[PDB]
Amino acid sequence: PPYTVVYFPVRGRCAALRMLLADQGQSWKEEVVTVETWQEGSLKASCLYGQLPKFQDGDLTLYQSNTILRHLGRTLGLYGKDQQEAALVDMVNDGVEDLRCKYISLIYTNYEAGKDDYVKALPGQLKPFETLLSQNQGGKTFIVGDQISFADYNLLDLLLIHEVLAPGCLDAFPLLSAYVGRLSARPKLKAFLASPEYVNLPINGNGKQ
Amino acid sequence: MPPYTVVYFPVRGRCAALRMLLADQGQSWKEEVVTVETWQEGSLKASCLYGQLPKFQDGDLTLYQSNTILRHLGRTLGLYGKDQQEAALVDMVNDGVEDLRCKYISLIYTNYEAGKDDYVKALPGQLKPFETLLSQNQGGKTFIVGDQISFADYNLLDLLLIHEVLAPGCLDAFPLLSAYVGRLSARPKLKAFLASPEYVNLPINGNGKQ
Ligand SMILES: N[C@@H](CCC(=O)N[C@@H](CSN=O)C(=O)NCC(=O)[O-])C(=O)[O-]
Ligand SMILES: N[C@@H](CCC(=O)N[C@@H](CSN=O)C(=O)NCC(=O)[O-])C(=O)[O-]
Ligand SMILES: [Ca+2]
Repeated sequence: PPYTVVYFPVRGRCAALRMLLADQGQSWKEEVVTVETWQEGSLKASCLYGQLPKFQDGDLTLYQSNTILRHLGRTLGLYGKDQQEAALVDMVNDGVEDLRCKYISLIYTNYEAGKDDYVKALPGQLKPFETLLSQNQGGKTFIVGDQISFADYNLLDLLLIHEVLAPGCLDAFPLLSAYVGRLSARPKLKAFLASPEYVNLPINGNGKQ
Repeated sequence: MPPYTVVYFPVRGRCAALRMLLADQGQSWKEEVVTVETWQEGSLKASCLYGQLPKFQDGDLTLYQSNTILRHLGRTLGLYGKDQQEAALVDMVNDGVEDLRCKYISLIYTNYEAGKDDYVKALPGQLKPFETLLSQNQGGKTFIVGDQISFADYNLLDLLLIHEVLAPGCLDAFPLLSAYVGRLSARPKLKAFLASPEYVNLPINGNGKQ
């Protein structure tokens, strides 16, 4: 550290890493980039892939939401106990990313006409995570192993935003439901999730959720 | 017999990079081929974590997700940077490669006819970041990150190779990426693999488009 998050005024792809930093008692600065400033062109041109989030860890500058998650996971010890668990953590995170991409596609490019098919396909997209929990200590701990990992924060956010998109989508999944309640009750995380810093930001940037 | 097993369709696709990595690192593995016919039966698909392939086995460890397999081999074979900082940079490159691969896959499988012209026009802007990364790493004379090969190099190399097939000459605007492809492709073990029937007789994608 110190840490700096450069992003638009939305939860979006920074929600998970923010929950991670908060829950881990880490301090960070938020560099809010408005759409007007972004349309100016300067910042965008300076970004490796022309996109945000941009992240600063001391003299290290990173791009890509999952790179930031993996970096924090690596440096803060939120990546499993060994190589085998690290691979499982990646497997979970990549699955979370795949569904997040589908969610993003729906939200920004086909909300009106595609929501119905998306919601109907949702149960089948969520079950893999319920299954993973079922195979790990009866789903009483974390998504991988017995310690929290960066994938837990990413999965938690994925679940929270889907409950908004399709209320009750976790009702058929007891382990996932209990998991969300358990993680959300962690002291620092609970405080962060209740803060206006989180609550007063829209999930996405187009007013849809 | 070998500790590694690759379960995939009869295409290069999302297994091309990990196969190059394994071959170039002198590792032995088994290929278990899944026909579209067997896939349509449904049993295997239902048994896959996210209902998709590739599926990878390392002893009794069963993995899914192409990038998870790349990171796993990167971790276990020492192709993930020399320190924590490099590891993050390697991830940054791989995520960038994955982003473009996703766009490539979308074009190939869902909008080849009507979307190819636009895709090729936007291609230079999508490749530039990698040229930039090379330019900032020892003049682009070594690898994408640091002075040692990483799993991201194999993924990037594949990305570049398939784009040369899609848009011949697309690397003429990028001297470092061009020399990079030639240099890595010339690595003895990789060169042999790339020229072998095991690689050549497999199509890039599964729908006949490239
Ligand atoms: N693979 C990247 C994607 C980053 C991204 O999509 N950034 C968007 C905002 S979040 N959208 O769902 C962005 O910077 N958009 C502005 C632009 O692309 O000009 C990542 O950070 O995970
Ligand atoms: N994020 C996953 C994607 C895996 C994937 O898309 N697998 C396809 C074949 S490769 N397609 O570009 C697959 O299993 N398709 C069959 C199906 O989806 O029923 C990965 O392994 O990177
Ligand atoms: Ca830990």
